[PDB]
Amino acid sequence: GDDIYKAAVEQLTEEQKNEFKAAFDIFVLGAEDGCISTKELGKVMRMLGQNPTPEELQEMIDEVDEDGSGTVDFDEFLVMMVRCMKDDSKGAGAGVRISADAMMQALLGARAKESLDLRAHLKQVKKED
Ligand SMILES: Cc1cc2c(cc1F)OC[C@@H](NS(=O)(=O)c1cc(C(=O)N3CC(C)(C#N)C3)c(C)[nH]1)[C@H]2O
Ligand SMILES: [Ca+2]
Repeated sequence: GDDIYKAAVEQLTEEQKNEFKAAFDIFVLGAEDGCISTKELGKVMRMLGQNPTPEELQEMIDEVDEDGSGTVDFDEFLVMMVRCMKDDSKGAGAGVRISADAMMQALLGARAKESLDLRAHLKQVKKED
């Protein structure tokens, strides 16, 4: 998507990228093509307590899709986070949007030390374009 996203995604280090990589693993755990489809997408979101749809879920991935095959990979997933923090990609309205920290809350795990702390919740951004 927007260069601002890619710039940040690539800027991420091995540690930062790993934090998100894990979430992707559990997301596409035993997938058909190791990708995130509407099936796994909603199946994971609902876990948090959501009730999306097969027609709406497609809009999410489609918006965060690169090739437009109807799925999201790791490299693409990261872009969803960088943009999520900004909240520019999409907007709530369908009952309850999804946050990078939320969607991952189920993947990585309920407990968390980073999210818990306020300082380790979110850092500034330097995307001078
Ligand atoms: C493949 C993937 C992609 C996305 C994921 C996780 C993923 F697994 O979470 C974040 C999402 N962006 S979003 O702006 O939150 C966002 C919410 C919505 C929406 O219509 N609903 C909120 C809802 C789930 C409820 N109740 C229904 C849309 C279209 N975009 C999107 O980037
Ligand atoms: Ca795809």
